[PDB]
Amino acid sequence: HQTRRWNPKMKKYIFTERNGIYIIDLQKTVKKVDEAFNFMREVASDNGTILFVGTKKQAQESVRDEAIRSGQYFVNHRWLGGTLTNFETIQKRIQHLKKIEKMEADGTFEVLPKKEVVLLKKEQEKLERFLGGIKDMKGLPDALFIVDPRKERIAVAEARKLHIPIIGIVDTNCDPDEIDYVIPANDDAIRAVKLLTAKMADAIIEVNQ
RNA sequence: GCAUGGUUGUCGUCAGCUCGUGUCGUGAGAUGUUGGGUUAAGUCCCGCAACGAGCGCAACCCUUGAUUUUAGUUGCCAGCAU
Ligand SMILES: [Mg+2]
Ligand SMILES: [Mg+2]
Ligand SMILES: [Mg+2]
Ligand SMILES: [Mg+2]
Ligand SMILES: [Mg+2]
Ligand SMILES: [Mg+2]
Ligand SMILES: [Mg+2]
Ligand SMILES: [Mg+2]
Repeated sequence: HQTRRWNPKMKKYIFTERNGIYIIDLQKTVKKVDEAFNFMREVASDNGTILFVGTKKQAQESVRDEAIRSGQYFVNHRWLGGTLTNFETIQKRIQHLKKIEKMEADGTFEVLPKKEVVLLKKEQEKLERFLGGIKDMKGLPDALFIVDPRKERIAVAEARKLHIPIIGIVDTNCDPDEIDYVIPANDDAIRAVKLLTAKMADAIIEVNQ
């Protein structure tokens, strides 16, 4: 971002300074994204999965579209804590979701009273909003993808405690050590996030097809 | 009855009391149960390192307040006589 709120642990990746903000060197970025494409290719063809975490709005739409295109698993709304550690409780909740959806779609669509609208629809809508792509996550994600690491501390902490690789774009205002494998990019403009996430999904598809 | 098994005034019908899996602390512990609204209420919504849950609050309960069907003596009298 600006030259005030920045992390000195990323002075390697800054290059000169325009009037107002820092300027990121691009050659390091192209080397990093080539390496990231290679690693995503190495990891995708394993009958596993790759998780997408859309913290900010740009990330929201971008990761939703890219995951749907690639058929992967993603989280889009607020990341409720404990998905990668309380996975028992999360899977209980998603089993609840599947059962209620099945019964509402098949059985009767009318239990007994006029009490479906008051709670039994609003809570289902809210839970479907929060969970989203977890309804298909069979096991444990192999490599998270985060747009803004400093705006998603809970997810990176939960992944690092379970010790699974992390890939993500680190702006100048983040510490590039919590994420084990980094690409320096601006996570504030909708254009760049789309390009990077689409490249990651394309690499996954090309390797795993 | 201060060695124990089976109960009556008041705050006051006042809204509180906690567990599981998780995280944060060396530890006692904390979070959830804090914040902004809102309610008669921890009743509910949104954010939120937390996701659910049990006793409570609520509903199921009684009576009262309207109407339909079923049923007419000891109840009632409209049409009838008396
Ligand atoms: Mg940024
Ligand atoms: Mg004693
Ligand atoms: Mg007593
Ligand atoms: Mg008394
Ligand atoms: Mg008192
Ligand atoms: Mg500890
Ligand atoms: Mg309390
Ligand atoms: Mg409150």
